[PDB]
Formats: sequence, C-alpha cells, structure tokens
Amino acid sequence: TSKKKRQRGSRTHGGGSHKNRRGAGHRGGRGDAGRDKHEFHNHEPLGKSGFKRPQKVQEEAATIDVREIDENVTLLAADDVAEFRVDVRDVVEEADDADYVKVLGAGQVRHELTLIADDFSEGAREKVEGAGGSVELTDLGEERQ
Amino acid sequence: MQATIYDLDGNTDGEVDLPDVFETPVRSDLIGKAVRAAQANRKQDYGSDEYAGLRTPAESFGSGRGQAHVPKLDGRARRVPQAVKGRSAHPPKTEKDRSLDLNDKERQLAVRSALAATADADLVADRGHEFDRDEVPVVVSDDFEDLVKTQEVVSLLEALDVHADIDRADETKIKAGQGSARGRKYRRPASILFVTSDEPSTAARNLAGADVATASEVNTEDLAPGGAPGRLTVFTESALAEVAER
Amino acid sequence: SKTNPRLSSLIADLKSAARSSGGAVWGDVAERLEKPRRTHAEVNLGRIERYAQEDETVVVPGKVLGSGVLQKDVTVAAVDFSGTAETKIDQVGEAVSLEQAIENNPEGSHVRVIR
Amino acid sequence: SKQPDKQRKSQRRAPLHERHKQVRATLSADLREEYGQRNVRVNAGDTVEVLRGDFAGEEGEVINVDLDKAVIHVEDVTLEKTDGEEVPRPLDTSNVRVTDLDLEDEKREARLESEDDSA
RNA sequence: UAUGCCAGCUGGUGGAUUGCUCGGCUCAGGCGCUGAUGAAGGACGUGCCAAGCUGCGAUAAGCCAUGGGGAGCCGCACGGAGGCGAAGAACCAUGGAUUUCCGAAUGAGAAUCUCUAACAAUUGCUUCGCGCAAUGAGGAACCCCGAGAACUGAAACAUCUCAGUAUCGGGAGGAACAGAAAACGCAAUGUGAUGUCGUUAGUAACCGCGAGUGAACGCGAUACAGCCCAAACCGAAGCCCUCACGGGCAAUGUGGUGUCAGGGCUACCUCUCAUCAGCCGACCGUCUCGACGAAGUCUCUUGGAACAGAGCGUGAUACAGGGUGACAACCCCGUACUCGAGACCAGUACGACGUGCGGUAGUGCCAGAGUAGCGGGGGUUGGAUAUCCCUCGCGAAUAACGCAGGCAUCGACUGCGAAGGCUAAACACAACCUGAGACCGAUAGUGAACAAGUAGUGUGAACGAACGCUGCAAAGUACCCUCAGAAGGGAGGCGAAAUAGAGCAUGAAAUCAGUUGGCGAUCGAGCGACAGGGCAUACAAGGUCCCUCGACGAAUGAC
RNA sequence: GCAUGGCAAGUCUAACCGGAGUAUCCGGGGAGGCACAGGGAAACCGACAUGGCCGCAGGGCUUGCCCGAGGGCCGCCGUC
Ligand SMILES: [Cl-]
Ligand SMILES: [Cl-]
Ligand SMILES: [Cl-]
Ligand SMILES: [Mg+2]
Ligand SMILES: [Mg+2]
Ligand SMILES: [Mg+2]
Ligand SMILES: [Mg+2]
Ligand SMILES: [Mg+2]
Ligand SMILES: [Mg+2]
Ligand SMILES: [Mg+2]
Ligand SMILES: [Mg+2]
Ligand SMILES: [Mg+2]
Ligand SMILES: [Mg+2]
Ligand SMILES: [Mg+2]
Ligand SMILES: [Mg+2]
Ligand SMILES: [Mg+2]
Ligand SMILES: [Mg+2]
Ligand code: NA
Ligand code: NA
Ligand code: NA
Ligand code: NA
Ligand code: NA
Ligand code: NA
Ligand code: NA
Ligand code: NA
Ligand code: NA
Ligand code: NA
Ligand code: NA
Ligand code: NA
Ligand code: NA
Ligand code: NA
Ligand code: NA
Ligand code: NA
Ligand code: NA
Ligand code: NA
Ligand code: NA
Ligand code: NA
Ligand code: NA
Repeated sequence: TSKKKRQRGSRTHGGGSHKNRRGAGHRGGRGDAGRDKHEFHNHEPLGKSGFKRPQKVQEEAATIDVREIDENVTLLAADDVAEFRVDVRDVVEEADDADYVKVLGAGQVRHELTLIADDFSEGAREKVEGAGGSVELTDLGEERQ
Repeated sequence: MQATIYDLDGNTDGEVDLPDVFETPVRSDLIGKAVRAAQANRKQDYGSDEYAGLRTPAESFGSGRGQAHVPKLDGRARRVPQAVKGRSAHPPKTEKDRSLDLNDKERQLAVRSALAATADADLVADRGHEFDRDEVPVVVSDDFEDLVKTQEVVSLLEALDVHADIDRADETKIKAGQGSARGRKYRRPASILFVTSDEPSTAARNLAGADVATASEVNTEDLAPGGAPGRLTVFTESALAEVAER
Repeated sequence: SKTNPRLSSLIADLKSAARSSGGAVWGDVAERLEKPRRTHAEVNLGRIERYAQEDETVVVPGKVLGSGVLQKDVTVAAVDFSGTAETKIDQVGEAVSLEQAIENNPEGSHVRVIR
Repeated sequence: SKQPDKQRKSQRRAPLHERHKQVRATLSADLREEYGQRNVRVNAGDTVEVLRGDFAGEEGEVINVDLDKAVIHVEDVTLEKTDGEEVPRPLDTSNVRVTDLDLEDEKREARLESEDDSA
C-alpha cells in the first residue's frame, strides 16, 4: 500500500491545517521568487562572473591516462609488439570529434611502452620512460614552440 | 540434454541435442516483467473531452441570496466538479504515457528464461496444462510444416498424448463485468504453442487455445502467457535449432 | 521484498549453512544481501588483487566487476561476476558461485571478505 | 467489426435487400443433397418444420415473410386472442427448417441449381 | 387509552441499485475541396388520411437508364382503406432528369415578397456588343499574409513575463508555406536546394544580469530534383481569337539564343543521352465494397422456451464478433481461404518523340539600384557591437566588380553571386469513409442514446434542459355486473410471470396509509455505550443455558 | 531521493529501417546522452591500479595473538 493510497479519510492529506495548501503564497511565490529576499538561503549569490570565448575558437582534447593503456596492453593483441608500441589515436574513443589526442600520466606503467600521440604531460613521459619506454610526438604534435 | 524427435505418426525418429538456452535458469519475475510490458504497450490512449462541462458561461452570484457560491446558468448549477453536468476534476488524459520501457537485455533474458521453463515437465504441469508425456518440449519433424488440415494435427497430438490440453482449452468463459459491452464477452484457457520455422502453422492455429509462432520471433508472451512460465510447447526440428541463438 | 527468486534462495541457503555448520561469514553475507541493493558490494579486480592471498577464498557480498588486473591465483566467490570479470579471474585463478562455496565449505573457514 | 454494438446495428439497419439473409433457414437433408446448399431464403410458398419454439414439431406452409421484422408466418402456428380470434405467432427462420420448396420462379430455381450462387 | 414514540409487516410513493446498450469519448488507417452551369445555408411546399423527423422539389418519401438484388413492397411508423410487384417491384451502386422562393445573390427594390429585359459591381480580352471570360460566397480544423490585448508571473511594479497568446482584418489548397546558396564556417584537401522528425540543448545568446527567456551549424533519419527568365548576340523568323474569311497583339521587341557545369561573339574540337517541350501510360501496395464459404439443430432430464445438465457425434486455412425464447465453431448472419470491383497512389514510374550536352584559345560584349551600404527613429528576436523588419534622410561598384565567413577599417585566405521567376516527394488538420479500445454506461459519457441545439429564456448578441428497458409472442384483456361514463371498480380472459397491464425489467432510502410487537395521558431532554431485568419471537442459516453437589483454585482473605 | 531488476568501465538507444502473428511483437539503428579526471574567468595545465597508523565485521591461531575488506586518521599527488 502506498502513502497516497492511505490518504482517503485524513481530510488534509498530510498538509497540516486545511488553511495551508492554497496558492503560491504557500511556496513564497512562484518558482524562484524571493531567491534574494525571504528565500535567499541556498541559492548561489547574484552576479556576473568571467567570460566565454566563442565556441568555435575552443579546442577539445581527447585524453587517456597511461593506466588505461597499460592495464590492457596484452589485451590489445591487435596492436604492435616489439623489443609494446601503441598509437594512442587508435585506442582513445571520441578521437574523431576531438581536436587532438593527449596522453595523461595517471596510474602506473608496468611495461615498456612506445606511445604515439598528439601530446603528453610531464607525468606521462616520466612514467613511460621510467618503465624503459619512449614517447613519440605525432606530426600534429609538431606544435610545440 | 537429448531431444526425442517425432514423426507425423507420433513414433520416435532419432534425437537432437536440446540447445543450451533451455538450461537458462527460470526467472519468473523477469518473465512477468516482459509480459507486463508487452501488454501495456498495446493499450490505446484515451481520455475525456478537454472541454466537457466547460461549454457554459455560468457564473456565481456570490453572497446575497442565501445560496452557495456555485456557478449557475439559467438557475442551474454548472462547470464545477461537484455540479451535475460539471467537468471531471482529474480525468483520464490522452497525453498520459501508458507504455512501459524494458532494456533489451532484460527482455532477451526473459525470453531465454521462458524458453527454458518450457523444458520442465513439472513446471508445465503446474502452469495447468493437461498431458500424459514425460519429455517436454515436444520436438517434431519439419514435415509438420506441410500439414494442411487441422484434423491431421489433432491425430498427431492424440498420438503424442498431448490432445488433452486442447480438451482443456475447449471451454470458453463468459466473463463477469461490462467488458461484454465492449466486445470482451469471452475468454478461454491457453493451450499448446506451436513453434515452426518458415511460417506459423495454418493447420494448427484454429485449435482451441492454441497459438502458432515462428522461431525467429517467438516471444515471452506466447512462451509464458500472462507471465506464467512453462507453456506446453511443440517445436519443429528446425525451429528448435533456430531458437538456440535467441 | 526481494524480487529475484534466485537471490532469495541463495540468501536462505546462506543462512541454513551459518546455522548448521559453524559458519559466521555465510550469515554475515546473508545479512548484507538482505540489505538494499545499493549497499551490496561492487568490486573490481584491482581490489581483489590488492588484499587477497592464495589458499584463502575471497568472498564478495555482491558482484565482481572487470576493471583492473588480477595476477594472484585465488578463488573468488560472489553473488555474480560480469562476463569480463569471470574471464580474467579464470585465467589466473577460479571464479565461483556463492552457492558452490557454501557447499565446498559450509564452515566458511579460511575466507576473506572483500567489498 | 468485432464490436457487438456495431454488429447489432448493421443487422438492425440493413437495407431491404440485405435483409433476405435474415430470413434464411436450414434445408432438410434431402434438399441439401439435391441443391448443394445448407440453407435457403424462406419464401411464402415453401413448407417448413418448426424445430424450436413451443410449436416445435409441427409443420406447415409459410404464409408470409416480413423482411423488416425478419419474421415469418407459418400456417396453423397461431395464438388465441382474447376475443377468440386466431392470429399468427411470428417465427424466426433460425428455428425453422425447409422441407419443401415453391419453385414457380425461374429465377429462384435457377439460383438454387447453379453452383456459384445461393438462393 | 386518546394525541403519540421506536422497530417491523402488507400496500403505496420515489426511482437508487444490479443487469442491459441504438449514444458518447479517444486513438488509428484511408480520403479531401464546393460555388455565377447560382454553392453552403435558410424559407415554403410535397403523403389517401400527415403534426414531428427524414427524403424530395409544382415530375416534390419521388421520374429515367445500366448493373446488382429478389418475392416481396408502399421511410422512421406495427392504423384504416387502397395500391404496386414475373411488363421482375422493394432495395443497393453508378450515371441522367426534375430541382419553387430567399440566399455570394448579380436588372431594381423587399424581414423569403414585388416592380419594368438585365454577368449588379470591379476587371482582362475585345469583332468596343456583356461578344468571350474572371472575381464575389462556403468549408471541421489545418495553412499563409497583416492588426494585436489584459488578467497573470516577477510573491508590489514600470523593462521583462503571460505572448506574437486571445481576439480582429485579408486570402489559398487538399494540403499550405519553403526551395536549388551573394549558404555553411565540426576552418576544411570539408558539407552541398527545401520542409519535417530525433538530437545538438535548456547548450550559445538575452535579462530590474531579477524572475524568466532561448536558437543555430552539425549529426542520425524521412523524402529526394532540378530548372526558367532579364541582358549580351539575332531582329518579326512570333503569339491570341476564328472551321474559314478575317480581326487583334507585337520594333516601348513577339520570337531565337542564354542563365556559374557563366553566357554571347570569333576560330576551332568533339559530340548529343544533360536539360526542356510534348506522347503514352501502369504493376505492386493501400482503403472501401462485394461474391463464394465447412460441420448436429440427434437422445434422456429440467424448463414457458435448451443456447443448461448427462450421453452420442461433426467441421476447422473457419474456436473473431453478432443474432436466435438461457452459457451456440457445427440453428442464422458471418469468420478462414480464394476471387472480383471502385477509389487513391498517378497523368506519377517505365517506355518513346523531338531538342542538343560538353571542351580549347581569343575577347574589360552581357549579367536585375533608391539596391549593397551609412545615418536618425521604432518594432521584433536568443541574436548579444554580432536577428529579422518598418519608417524618414543619405547612397556605390560593374566580374579587372561585388557580397559573406557573429564589432569596425585595411590586407590575406576560404565561400558565394543579392537587388527577376518556377518547382514533385517526405510533414499539418479531421469534414468525410472505415477500423480499434485495461475509456463512460443514462445525475456517467457530448449540451444532445429520447422532439437536441429540441422544449423553453432574452429586444438582441446569446443562453439552453429533462425524458432509455411490457412480453418468448400483443397473446396489448373478449363477455357480464356497476357507473353520468370508451373513466374507474368488481368478476373474468391471456402468459412461466400482470406484484410484466402500457413512462409496464429490477424496484433501495427519505416518506405515506393500514397494521403487528414493545412503551404510553404523574412526568424530563445528544436520543446512546457497557451491565442487568420485563414483555415479544414458525423454520432456516447460531446452540447453548439454569440449579444441587464435587474437582481445581491467582491476588486477596474472615466470623 | 528511495525500493526492486538488468548489464557493468561502461550503459541506453532516439527518430527511423526491415520482418511479422502488422499499434503488440522479433531483428536492426549508439545519432546522441550520462558515466569513465580534475582545476582554472581564460590561456593553459593535468591526478594514489596504495606509503604509514588505528580498527568493526569476518577469518586465522597453539584462545590472549596475528590478518584485517569496508570504515576512521594521516601522508602524498592534479590544478587555481
Ligand atoms: Cl570559454
Ligand atoms: Cl573497486
Ligand atoms: Cl559541414
Ligand atoms: Mg459530464
Ligand atoms: Mg458488477
Ligand atoms: Mg446454388
Ligand atoms: Mg436581387
Ligand atoms: Mg506580480
Ligand atoms: Mg523582484
Ligand atoms: Mg518570447
Ligand atoms: Mg549556424
Ligand atoms: Mg527561351
Ligand atoms: Mg519582446
Ligand atoms: Mg446526459
Ligand atoms: Mg437584457
Ligand atoms: Mg416495475
Ligand atoms: Mg558518435
Ligand atoms: Na506532509
Ligand atoms: Na488543505
Ligand atoms: Na519562491
Ligand atoms: Na537580500
Ligand atoms: Na453550451
Ligand atoms: Na441552502
Ligand atoms: Na499518450
Ligand atoms: Na475524404
Ligand atoms: Na408527417
Ligand atoms: Na436534386
Ligand atoms: Na460573372
Ligand atoms: Na462588353
Ligand atoms: Na504576486
Ligand atoms: Na497589486
Ligand atoms: Na528585462
Ligand atoms: Na562529425
Ligand atoms: Na435458432
Ligand atoms: Na533604419
Ligand atoms: Na560565408
Ligand atoms: Na436518464
Ligand atoms: Na555513441
């Protein structure tokens, strides 16, 4: 049995005095009325903040952490093995509607990896080299200067 | 497990491997959910006229004449819900979404589960079906798809000791209630489901309580009418094989 | 108000075992499965690999998921495993149903609970 | 039309020529065999036998056929009025069987015999 | 024991209840314009007797033809009389005839009539004559173009919001509108007419930066289709009316060419399968309608009636639904299967006829002006400097030019040619046809199951109800008595039932008549709850209860 | 938010398309959404698959002593 189902006979259906459930006055005004007065509590403050650059001057990087690549090297049997060598661009999803692919360095690298991507973070490089690996910058990656 | 194939005389004729799906653990809660959705999804939208009871300029006189403040016209009350001829306060509405969603996986699982319930003689007996057989479902040669006369499917069924179920479904019930005024006067037990491969069995369809289906599109409802698992079914050699991949 | 008849039976079986046999885990696992689904365990392989040890059966009072890497040769018992989890685990160890666990070990000894 | 209201309506409002089908009766075993039809439109010339009313068992010649009320008057199938007069008791052709046919019409007989049309 | 209280019984009043559904409500598929050749609507007529409704129109519930249909019929409407139909009526389909008056209403006037040949009025053509034509008005909503609130929200209120909503003016179609880039701008080595659906996204943008408001490109789909002028260069090679003769139009340019795969011109190359014009002209599908269509009306029992129970038997590519004296696959309609017709798809697709596509080089020959653009003032929009539009003023270039790419200018780059025009299909609505339903079931559901936009109210605009059910069959009560009596009553008759007897199935409560039990003319008022006594009670569906004694015997506990 | 159920580092399809027993239903459709990394107005940069300590349940042991998921207290890391 539901709460609603048990209201018949209660007269007020849980609203308290029958003088309560009337119009918007019982809500302190329609919608966000009073967000600056009687109901300012828990509303983000009034005001303008910052600016936005035009949508078409924005670049969206397609990222991936080494942890993800590394945890599935063996599993990526359909990808170069050598002295592994993986082209990140072929791993990352959303790597099409992306302005470029970037490898981030979260997690560990327990294998020797040769990574090819449009960009890398210090942490990603240090980790990939520290595990006896290398990081190759793509042609698009030739945008560093 | 093994599946004893039968010929059109009802005599054993070799046997095939009962596909794995018939081992899918029986989940009556999921089966029930699948049937519930299929039943909801074919219900039609309805609702009273948006303006029923509002076609009037009736007005309230207010205080002054020892009368309740009720809109009246020509000295007759109108519009308000407590008024005879007034609007329906919270009526059925066309806009209401009367359909039920169901994840494909949850649904397909229910299909597999209802399939499996079909291979359990005890379940099939509890569902209510009448029969004197130990093996189930009943598998038959693809030649069944060539039968043309209902009577012939009858003999085959009597030979397979399964005709008793049709005897069961050979009784209509004249329902209590006003469904009768809307064309729902009768209802009857569900009997044997015949699953073929090329086309539903035209020869078996008119049998009392029988339903015909095809392996590629047989669903939870025909496999478990009203959400109850374990329908006395009869597959076709090929049908049995197709169902395997569902 | 559980709906799954199987989950329901598992729960009753877990109890029968904690009562009859000297088990305490089974009753513990039973009480957690009785609690709301949102509280049931959802463990990835990375956690099993970090706290499990060989010859000690890992017991998940919920479901095991496939993220991370498992190398240890352990036996994991859970309510269910995702398809990938069960595949990765059987390559280095063994994925087992809580129903089998209760049978091969109704006393629930040498078990490690992971959530 | 599977809806009861529509079924009854189309039966009650059927135009005159669509009402002939409402005054049809099953034929005797002999007649069925003779013409290859299970029933016929009872005519005011045929002889018929009552199979269901209080008059079940009696036989007589059809005296009248009313299309609008889809009913027939069979000779001697009557009711005793208060004044003593004897009036016909309307019968539904559905409770009647034709044992003899009035074939004075070339057209009716033709229809009966052909195998692509029924009378 | 008057007046009277409480409960019940018999009869009534009333019309709830249950059962029933000729009506609604909603969804879906199909289809879709009518009118000066006088529509839609209205008025008045029209029947043997005819008031209402329906139909019809002085040929008036109809006339004719063809096809279907069939032995009956003369609408709803079952009377009386009379008639029609084998000379094939009724009835249905298609086509035709007739079709009064008012009505856009058009010769003129007028509350449906009247006065002395009439496209009134405005237009095009024009034989300049109403000679040939057009417009007008209607339609359920949908559609397009204009005019455009306020209550309300912001807890007041002015911008904002309600809302470009309600409402008003103009107008089209079966669908409208839009539409082959002076586009987009995931900026690109990219996309490629237009609607619409899903999403993009409550994102960008707007806003007393409050409340609120609110796209687009793209993407996935649906459906797909692309073309014609103006001009250059030609220059009467042309078009309309008429059978013809003949007339009219046209150098202020008819017609040829041509239209960013730029074109023209000159010299060449190749070639046509583009396009445009015209001819023919569907299949399938879908919607509706129609033909044919299997198998019991056997036994016994109950019953007024078998469609019930028991028994025996049958069909099924048909066990949807309905009807028939009660629960019917086999009694009747129908239903499955097969087949036929009309409509829509569509004057479309296909096919074919004619035309001729395209490429090179040269050439500043051609290419839409109050325009592009700027300024003042407003409206509108998410459009912010960067929406779209109006108004007043100003105002350019000529492809070697010009516009756009979300502030302005200059250069670069990329895209694209405004100020001429057309365009199928996919999408909206629901009048109309059909189908459907966990919708309602006569105070519900439409206002409307009935005389329903009826009766009735208001000067008018406008407002606006209630009313469903005898019975299997009318067998709808003959005869007699009574009476002022075709009333009513008595007796009687029919039927299973008249307590089914006419607004007649069932027949609640409030409540009324008579009557039964209890109380009752010396007595006190929330009408009762719990205890306990009187009196009252057919059965059934409850069967217990009383007293002696004895057994057990908590707390408590004596003379 | 919560309860139940499917699947799980993923999950779900929308419009729509095909089939069919033709509004149900079977198959297809991942466009796109949310989740999988955050911080910053922006430019732009880009994280613990565990380093230490308490310790509930549970497990272990020679019965206080170990191991102790979750939980708790710290360290440490990304960014402004
Ligand atoms: Cl930004
Ligand atoms: Cl985890
Ligand atoms: Cl694009
Ligand atoms: Mg109403
Ligand atoms: Mg009922
Ligand atoms: Mg015949
Ligand atoms: Mg006039
Ligand atoms: Mg206000
Ligand atoms: Mg304010
Ligand atoms: Mg707005
Ligand atoms: Mg855009
Ligand atoms: Mg031309
Ligand atoms: Mg505005
Ligand atoms: Mg009503
Ligand atoms: Mg007045
Ligand atoms: Mg009555
Ligand atoms: Mg995508
Ligand atoms: Na409350
Ligand atoms: Na209240
Ligand atoms: Na408020
Ligand atoms: Na304030
Ligand atoms: Na009204
Ligand atoms: Na009053
Ligand atoms: Na809906
Ligand atoms: Na139409
Ligand atoms: Na009349
Ligand atoms: Na006419
Ligand atoms: Na005219
Ligand atoms: Na003239
Ligand atoms: Na206010
Ligand atoms: Na005020
Ligand atoms: Na504002
Ligand atoms: Na894209
Ligand atoms: Na009958
Ligand atoms: Na201006
Ligand atoms: Na542009
Ligand atoms: Na009524
Ligand atoms: Na996707």
